[PDB]
Amino acid sequence: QKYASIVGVDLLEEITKDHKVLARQQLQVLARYLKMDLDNGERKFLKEKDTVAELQAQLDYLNAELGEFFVN
Amino acid sequence: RQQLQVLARYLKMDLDNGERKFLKEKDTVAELQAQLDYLNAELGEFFVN
Amino acid sequence: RQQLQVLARYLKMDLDNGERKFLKEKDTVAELQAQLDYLNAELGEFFVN
Amino acid sequence: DKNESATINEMMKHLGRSEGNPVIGVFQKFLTGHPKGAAGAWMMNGAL
Amino acid sequence: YNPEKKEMIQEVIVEEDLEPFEASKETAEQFKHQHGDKVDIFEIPETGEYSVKLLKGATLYIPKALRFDRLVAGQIPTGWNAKTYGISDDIISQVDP
Amino acid sequence: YNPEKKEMIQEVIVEEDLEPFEASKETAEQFKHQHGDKVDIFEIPETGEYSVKLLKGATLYIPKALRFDRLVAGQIPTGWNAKTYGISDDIISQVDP
Amino acid sequence: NKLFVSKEHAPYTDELEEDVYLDPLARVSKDKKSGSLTFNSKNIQSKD
Repeated sequence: QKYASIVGVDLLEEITKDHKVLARQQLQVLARYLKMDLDNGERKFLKEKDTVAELQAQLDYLNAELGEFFVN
Repeated sequence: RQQLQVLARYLKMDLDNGERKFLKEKDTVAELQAQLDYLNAELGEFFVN
Repeated sequence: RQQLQVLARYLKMDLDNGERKFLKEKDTVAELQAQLDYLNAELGEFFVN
Repeated sequence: DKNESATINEMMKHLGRSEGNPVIGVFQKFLTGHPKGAAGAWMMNGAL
Repeated sequence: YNPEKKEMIQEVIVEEDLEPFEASKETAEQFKHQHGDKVDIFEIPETGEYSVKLLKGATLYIPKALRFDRLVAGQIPTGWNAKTYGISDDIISQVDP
Repeated sequence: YNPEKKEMIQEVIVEEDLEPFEASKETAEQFKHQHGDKVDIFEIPETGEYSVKLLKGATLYIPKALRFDRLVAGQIPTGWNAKTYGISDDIISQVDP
Repeated sequence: NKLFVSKEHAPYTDELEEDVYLDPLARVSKDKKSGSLTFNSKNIQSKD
């Protein structure tokens, strides 16, 4: 170990996936047939959280303008 | 409708997941609005503006 | 129609492959016929027969 | 505006303008914007 | 031209084959000469119009909107028209304003 | 530029919804501002990249190829380069040839 | 491959820019050190 220190010597799944891809597509065409919108929920969800931030921003303002103690 | 349903089940894909999260946030909208409507009442419209 | 289409896509099966090869050969038909129609004109019908 | 102010000053200095007779500057672009092509012509019209 | 809304396009790659649309013989052939292997065209026998199957690996341009930052200009007043001075319509449409 | 092969595009209308593709937040929002109702965008939670569902009734540009008829020009000989006369690279790339 | 030579500097320096512009008789002289033609303050508004 002293000698070593001086000289510098050291001492499967692309089938189950491909199945899921089909089902995904098969679902999609049925959704299209039914005029059923899958993402409708999340769209309305994203909309409301924008108004959450908006109301929170108005709330955070008045908390700042009055102080925590005043509001409570 | 039924044929779609079984595929959704196969994919472990939740159709209503969106609306659940949507209903949740509009409850917090009403909540924040209620807190906002209160302070508007306690101070008057003119004070806030 | 759509349900068929996605399965064809899944199978890597080309529906139109036939007609493509068909359109190709009828272009060579016209080509050979044009060469044939020429020699018929250059020699006369009687000579060829 | 820095450059143009500088060059007119140096013209007036070199030619020995009487001390206390500044040239008066009109800046027509403030009201008319920069008609990049027609710039001088409007300034011409104005000057006349 | 709305400077808040600037039409621009991006070169993208088609992942999955499109649905056919109708076009004239001339028009279709113009697509085929462009894309070659990545498009198919077929005579629709009744009409004599052609179907256009744009295929996987083809190149497309999708419009998008830049939000630009110079919203103001010295503009010739609204309702100014060469008509009112006496210039005729044959001259206007032919010529850059 | 090959005058037998002229890049040109046609304004077409999407009949059926496209398959999603990936793009940056900035990029996606540029699509949304353009198309509005006729496109949807979603945060993919893991990456922070956005999916782009271009929808029915959206406007697209598809490339096509005009066969043009003036194939000849008096051209400065092949291998002519500003390098050989002594012009430096910083000047070339900055400037119209 | 040196027919084109991108000139580094103006024949005048930045301090003499103004002075050079205002002397119509100011010509260029061979600079002793550099061996390129530079305007020299001796030949600017010169009696000679």
